[PDB]
Amino acid sequence: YRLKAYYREGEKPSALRRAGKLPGVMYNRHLNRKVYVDLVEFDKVFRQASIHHVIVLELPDGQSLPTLVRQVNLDKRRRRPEHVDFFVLSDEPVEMYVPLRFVGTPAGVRAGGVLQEIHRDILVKVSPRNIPEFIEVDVSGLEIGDSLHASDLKLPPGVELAVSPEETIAAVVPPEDVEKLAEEAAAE
Amino acid sequence: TKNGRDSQAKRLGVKRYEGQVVRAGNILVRQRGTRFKPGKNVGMGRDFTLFALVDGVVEFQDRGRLGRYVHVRPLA
Amino acid sequence: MPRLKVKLVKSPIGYPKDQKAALKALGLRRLQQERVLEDTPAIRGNVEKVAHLVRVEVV
Amino acid sequence: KFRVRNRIKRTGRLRLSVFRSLKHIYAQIIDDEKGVTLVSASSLALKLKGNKTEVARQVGRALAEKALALGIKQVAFDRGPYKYHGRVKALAEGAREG
Amino acid sequence: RMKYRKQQRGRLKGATKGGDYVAFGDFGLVALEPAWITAQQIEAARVAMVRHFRRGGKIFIRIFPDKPYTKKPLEVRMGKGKGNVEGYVAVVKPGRVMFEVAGVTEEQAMEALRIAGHKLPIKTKIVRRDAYDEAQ
RNA sequence: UCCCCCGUGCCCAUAGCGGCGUGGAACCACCCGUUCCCAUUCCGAACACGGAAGUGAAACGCGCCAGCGCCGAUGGUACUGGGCGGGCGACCGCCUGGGAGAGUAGGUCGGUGCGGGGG
RNA sequence: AGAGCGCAAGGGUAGAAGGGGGCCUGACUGCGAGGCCUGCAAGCCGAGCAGGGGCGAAAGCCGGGCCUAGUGAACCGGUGGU
RNA sequence: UAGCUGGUUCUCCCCGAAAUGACUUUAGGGUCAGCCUCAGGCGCUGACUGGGGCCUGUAGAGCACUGAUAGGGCUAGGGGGCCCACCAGCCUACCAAACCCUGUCAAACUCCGAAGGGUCCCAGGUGGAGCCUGGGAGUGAGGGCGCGAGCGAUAACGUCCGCGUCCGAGCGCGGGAACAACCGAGACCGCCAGCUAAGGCCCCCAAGUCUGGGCUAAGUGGUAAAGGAUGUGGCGCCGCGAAGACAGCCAGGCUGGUCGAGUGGCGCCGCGCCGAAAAUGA
Ligand SMILES: [Mg+2]
Ligand SMILES: [Mg+2]
Ligand SMILES: [Mg+2]
Ligand SMILES: [Mg+2]
Ligand SMILES: [Mg+2]
Ligand SMILES: [Mg+2]
Ligand SMILES: [Mg+2]
Ligand SMILES: [Mg+2]
Ligand SMILES: [Mg+2]
Ligand SMILES: [Mg+2]
Ligand SMILES: [Mg+2]
Ligand SMILES: [Mg+2]
Ligand SMILES: [Mg+2]
Ligand SMILES: [Mg+2]
Ligand SMILES: [Mg+2]
Ligand SMILES: [Mg+2]
Ligand SMILES: [Mg+2]
Ligand SMILES: [Mg+2]
Ligand SMILES: [Mg+2]
Ligand SMILES: [Mg+2]
Ligand SMILES: [Mg+2]
Ligand SMILES: [Mg+2]
Ligand SMILES: [Mg+2]
Ligand SMILES: [Mg+2]
Ligand SMILES: [Mg+2]
Ligand SMILES: [Mg+2]
Ligand SMILES: [Mg+2]
Ligand SMILES: [Mg+2]
Ligand SMILES: [Mg+2]
Ligand SMILES: [Mg+2]
Ligand SMILES: [Mg+2]
Ligand SMILES: [Mg+2]
Ligand SMILES: [Mg+2]
Ligand SMILES: [Mg+2]
Ligand SMILES: [Mg+2]
Ligand SMILES: [Mg+2]
Ligand SMILES: [Mg+2]
Ligand SMILES: [Mg+2]
Ligand SMILES: [Mg+2]
Ligand SMILES: [Mg+2]
Ligand SMILES: [Mg+2]
Ligand SMILES: [Mg+2]
Ligand SMILES: [Mg+2]
Ligand SMILES: [Mg+2]
Ligand SMILES: [Mg+2]
Ligand SMILES: [Mg+2]
Ligand SMILES: [Mg+2]
Ligand SMILES: [Mg+2]
Ligand SMILES: [Mg+2]
Ligand SMILES: [Mg+2]
Ligand SMILES: [Mg+2]
Ligand SMILES: [Mg+2]
Ligand SMILES: [Mg+2]
Ligand SMILES: [Mg+2]
Ligand SMILES: [Mg+2]
Ligand SMILES: [Mg+2]
Ligand SMILES: [Mg+2]
Ligand SMILES: [Mg+2]
Ligand SMILES: [Mg+2]
Ligand SMILES: [Mg+2]
Ligand SMILES: [Mg+2]
Ligand SMILES: [Mg+2]
Ligand SMILES: [Mg+2]
Ligand SMILES: [Mg+2]
Ligand SMILES: [Mg+2]
Ligand SMILES: [Mg+2]
Ligand SMILES: [Mg+2]
Ligand SMILES: [Mg+2]
Ligand SMILES: [Mg+2]
Ligand SMILES: [Mg+2]
Ligand SMILES: [Mg+2]
Ligand SMILES: [Mg+2]
Ligand SMILES: [Mg+2]
Ligand SMILES: [Mg+2]
Ligand SMILES: [Mg+2]
Ligand SMILES: [Mg+2]
Ligand SMILES: [Mg+2]
Ligand SMILES: [Mg+2]
Ligand SMILES: [Mg+2]
Ligand SMILES: [Mg+2]
Ligand SMILES: [Mg+2]
Ligand SMILES: [Mg+2]
Ligand SMILES: [Mg+2]
Ligand SMILES: [Mg+2]
Ligand SMILES: [Mg+2]
Ligand SMILES: [Mg+2]
Ligand SMILES: [Mg+2]
Ligand SMILES: [Mg+2]
Ligand SMILES: [Mg+2]
Ligand SMILES: [Mg+2]
Ligand SMILES: [Mg+2]
Ligand SMILES: [Mg+2]
Ligand SMILES: [Mg+2]
Ligand SMILES: [Mg+2]
Ligand SMILES: [Mg+2]
Ligand SMILES: [Mg+2]
Ligand SMILES: [Mg+2]
Ligand SMILES: [Mg+2]
Ligand SMILES: [Mg+2]
Ligand SMILES: [Mg+2]
Ligand SMILES: [Mg+2]
Ligand SMILES: [Mg+2]
Ligand SMILES: [Mg+2]
Ligand SMILES: [Mg+2]
Ligand SMILES: [Mg+2]
Ligand SMILES: [Mg+2]
Ligand SMILES: [Mg+2]
Ligand SMILES: [Mg+2]
Ligand SMILES: [Mg+2]
Ligand SMILES: [Mg+2]
Ligand SMILES: [Mg+2]
Ligand SMILES: [Mg+2]
Ligand SMILES: [Mg+2]
Ligand SMILES: [Mg+2]
Ligand SMILES: [Mg+2]
Ligand SMILES: [Mg+2]
Repeated sequence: YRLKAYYREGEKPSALRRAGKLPGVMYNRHLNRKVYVDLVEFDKVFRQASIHHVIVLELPDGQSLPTLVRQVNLDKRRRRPEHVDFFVLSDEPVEMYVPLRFVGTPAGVRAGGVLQEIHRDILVKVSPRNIPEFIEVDVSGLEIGDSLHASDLKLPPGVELAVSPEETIAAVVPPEDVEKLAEEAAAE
Repeated sequence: TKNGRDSQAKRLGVKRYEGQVVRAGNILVRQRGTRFKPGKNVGMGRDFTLFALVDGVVEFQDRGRLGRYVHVRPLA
Repeated sequence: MPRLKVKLVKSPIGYPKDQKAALKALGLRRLQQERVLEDTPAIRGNVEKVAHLVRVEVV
Repeated sequence: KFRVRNRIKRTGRLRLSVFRSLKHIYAQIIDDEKGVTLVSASSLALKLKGNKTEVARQVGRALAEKALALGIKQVAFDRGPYKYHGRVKALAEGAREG
Repeated sequence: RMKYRKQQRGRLKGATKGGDYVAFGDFGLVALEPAWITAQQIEAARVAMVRHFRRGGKIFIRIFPDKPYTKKPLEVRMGKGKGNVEGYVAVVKPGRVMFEVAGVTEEQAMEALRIAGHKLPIKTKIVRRDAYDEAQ
């Protein structure tokens, strides 16, 4: 995706926001620069963009940088973005949370169950060229009381799990209506 | 109830500070344990009280693993 | 250390002890009183802490 | 282990670091609060023959000659993780015998 | 629980740490105002939640009451309150996420959470999900 | 002056944990022995003494790797000396000076005195 | 270092204040530069000096216990001494 | 006798407190300290401020320790279903220790840590500043307000400490309708002079029925909540629409015709409506 960025220098960080610009900063192993996108733009952009796909930032310098949001400072007191990090990539491999499309109708939901889903995304070491829109999750044979771990992931070529080789991914928990309400109210 | 109780304050802690002229024997710092260690021209008593052994100026020296020391640099 | 004309305009009645002491240091008696002083780092610090009481002038 | 070393450090000046090898026996007069050796009378790695004990006595006398020349006399010995009894014993033994 | 008897009152300052981000489930419930949320208030909400949608998915309660609520027996001034009358409460500051549902429709959640709102003392809002996390 | 060692003090985990490699001429260790000085609540494991030969396996010294540990910006907050505004109130907001913690980028298998032995 | 440090809690601590042996009784007398604390009284720390002594080859440590509680002005009277 | 109550007589001038701490058969009383004053000394030393160094564990934040904790994984133990005592074996949408992950909490938790405060040095600072000795006191019920905590019910013109303040003693002046402590301001005397302060400038009532740009139809303003509603204005987004949409009218059970320009749902901001019942006249 594209995004119209600008250079920052002395503009009052707070007074800036009132205008309509979201503070932010781009940087990498060699770079560091005060920037500031636009709220409305960044919003609709980052809505889908999030932090799985890359976004090139067009500075007035005509420079097209292959950045991605390494971190965002969400403002407490009614959610809203305060500030934005921008990690500039190159060619050396870089870790990052890649999406995960859980696909299938697990045995769990059949016997009336719940779509549990731990890591809705997973960090993985990977070359900048590799931009997997997502990763297939073969969740289907999963029955109630069962779970799926990292050591059981389908990894695309040229990628590795930069996590723990045992971490969970999803599960299948029960409902919780009448049986629990009547029983719990007395057994407690 | 059964609570209203407390031993009166002991008023410990740093008594003298760095860059302060001191006579011979002035209690430099009273302390609970070894929150501060002795050092150059600085002795200590049963209660871990740090006190000058010479005349001069106090100085504090942090040393990570070793701990915090306090000494007096003599001069006249 | 150019001249600093300082005029007292807000009565210190109600402000902290230290603040009154500041005006005494600068030598400010009554309201609307004129007083030109050097611009030393010390004289500044005081005139700063009473800035909401006085109107400074660079002379 | 080096409790002893710490004890003497705060004692005063002119430490006597007696490090001995399985066949050698060096000895340095290190003054702390600056870290500088004065009289460094080595043993096997110096000149002396081969007889640990009797070699120790002489190397001690070696310090003595070099020391009294520099106007030193504070016998601030350094047991250095060693039991005073044998080799190390002779060191300061001869060193203090002259 | 388990720990020990009585605790200070304390004041509810800024809505700082009181507040987070939908960390589980699809939809969530967020506090707009500070307050002590009672154990009965939580239970009241939880039950009203599930009871709304029978055999529902999963309901996450991220807040948790550990503050003992002190209270005197209608007399005067001898010692500290016996307390415990209302049991316990949770220091809920504005922005905090009390409840969040999962494994269910958007209508069921939008209604259920709306319901579990009235069960609470505070004026509240319902957040969807977005994508606001912390990654790259 | 330069390089490898041995003794030792400073900085206080960017010195460390773990993995792989290397050094025995010198130096150090392990090692041979337990009659003498000396020793283990039992043992020459440890302290100790006298010393061929063998070894660098263990230990230590020197290198390289970052998986753990550690260090860790910048930007933006939270908080807040001093000043002040709104609302009926639980509280919220601005001006001026100060500004974290956490998290991201990132760094890291050490700098360094003085004496001594060796080419 | 999450143990131990007689006992509450805390600060401190293995580079010992902790566990174990060997010799010993400084759980000495006569004092006290200078300080902490403090309304008064009281409480607290103490280098160093002289005497005679203990442990260590020695530099040196010892005027009770890791430290912060374990207590009572004056009066009246008891016992032993100059 | 009265550690109690009452009363204590001429003027002018200068300065001007306290309602705290310690002990008290002390608690509405004392003694010492603190704060006022006067005489004699000392002389830049004072409050406050600048630079410098040292000390510190709050706010915040954090989970490394002490403990709390929701979900999940992995996993010992226990309960139950199959089998038989050759005791073990298998399962387990049951409770769950330790461990890991996700996510949190704590005055009496802290790996970490502000602002700030404390102190010494050098410097500015001549002030009803400062220090040494001494004479004379009063005071030792305090109260509002702001801020930081406890107690309380995150009640009280409540209570109890801390920093500051004003009343006290400034019920002297201006404002606030009136009103110790809220806003302005520190009254030596006089004046039929002038500039202001807070607050105000339609009449009572001094000064603008002043200028310009929006909003509000409730007398809101003229001071009440959860929660409710096609109130009104302004901003952004999603679904259908000149290949004919929403609405109504004809027919069949979304589709067609007719007309013909927008229509339906969500979110945010400003002002406003409901919720809104008490006793002498508003
Ligand atoms: Mg995709
Ligand atoms: Mg199963
Ligand atoms: Mg399972
Ligand atoms: Mg599995
Ligand atoms: Mg108390
Ligand atoms: Mg105390
Ligand atoms: Mg002593
Ligand atoms: Mg002791
Ligand atoms: Mg005022
Ligand atoms: Mg000050
Ligand atoms: Mg040095
Ligand atoms: Mg308990
Ligand atoms: Mg209890
Ligand atoms: Mg409580
Ligand atoms: Mg939130
Ligand atoms: Mg009563
Ligand atoms: Mg509600
Ligand atoms: Mg070489
Ligand atoms: Mg080899
Ligand atoms: Mg053999
Ligand atoms: Mg034998
Ligand atoms: Mg024999
Ligand atoms: Mg043994
Ligand atoms: Mg042997
Ligand atoms: Mg090998
Ligand atoms: Mg090696
Ligand atoms: Mg690393
Ligand atoms: Mg770290
Ligand atoms: Mg460090
Ligand atoms: Mg950092
Ligand atoms: Mg910063
Ligand atoms: Mg200041
Ligand atoms: Mg303030
Ligand atoms: Mg600033
Ligand atoms: Mg910092
Ligand atoms: Mg940081
Ligand atoms: Mg960290
Ligand atoms: Mg390096
Ligand atoms: Mg280096
Ligand atoms: Mg070195
Ligand atoms: Mg060098
Ligand atoms: Mg050569
Ligand atoms: Mg050669
Ligand atoms: Mg301990
Ligand atoms: Mg001892
Ligand atoms: Mg032991
Ligand atoms: Mg013992
Ligand atoms: Mg003993
Ligand atoms: Mg004295
Ligand atoms: Mg006294
Ligand atoms: Mg005592
Ligand atoms: Mg004699
Ligand atoms: Mg002693
Ligand atoms: Mg004791
Ligand atoms: Mg002992
Ligand atoms: Mg103490
Ligand atoms: Mg009597
Ligand atoms: Mg006067
Ligand atoms: Mg007392
Ligand atoms: Mg009294
Ligand atoms: Mg009473
Ligand atoms: Mg009385
Ligand atoms: Mg008095
Ligand atoms: Mg002074
Ligand atoms: Mg001063
Ligand atoms: Mg200063
Ligand atoms: Mg300094
Ligand atoms: Mg504070
Ligand atoms: Mg705290
Ligand atoms: Mg806190
Ligand atoms: Mg832990
Ligand atoms: Mg469960
Ligand atoms: Mg479970
Ligand atoms: Mg396990
Ligand atoms: Mg069983
Ligand atoms: Mg059964
Ligand atoms: Mg059988
Ligand atoms: Mg069985
Ligand atoms: Mg089952
Ligand atoms: Mg379960
Ligand atoms: Mg976490
Ligand atoms: Mg830090
Ligand atoms: Mg600091
Ligand atoms: Mg400061
Ligand atoms: Mg500071
Ligand atoms: Mg200061
Ligand atoms: Mg004068
Ligand atoms: Mg006066
Ligand atoms: Mg005065
Ligand atoms: Mg006087
Ligand atoms: Mg007097
Ligand atoms: Mg009071
Ligand atoms: Mg007050
Ligand atoms: Mg309440
Ligand atoms: Mg309260
Ligand atoms: Mg209430
Ligand atoms: Mg009182
Ligand atoms: Mg006054
Ligand atoms: Mg006054
Ligand atoms: Mg009046
Ligand atoms: Mg008035
Ligand atoms: Mg009054
Ligand atoms: Mg008044
Ligand atoms: Mg005002
Ligand atoms: Mg006055
Ligand atoms: Mg004017
Ligand atoms: Mg007007
Ligand atoms: Mg008009
Ligand atoms: Mg209303
Ligand atoms: Mg309302
Ligand atoms: Mg209705
Ligand atoms: Mg209704
Ligand atoms: Mg209108
Ligand atoms: Mg509206
Ligand atoms: Mg139509
Ligand atoms: Mg009505």
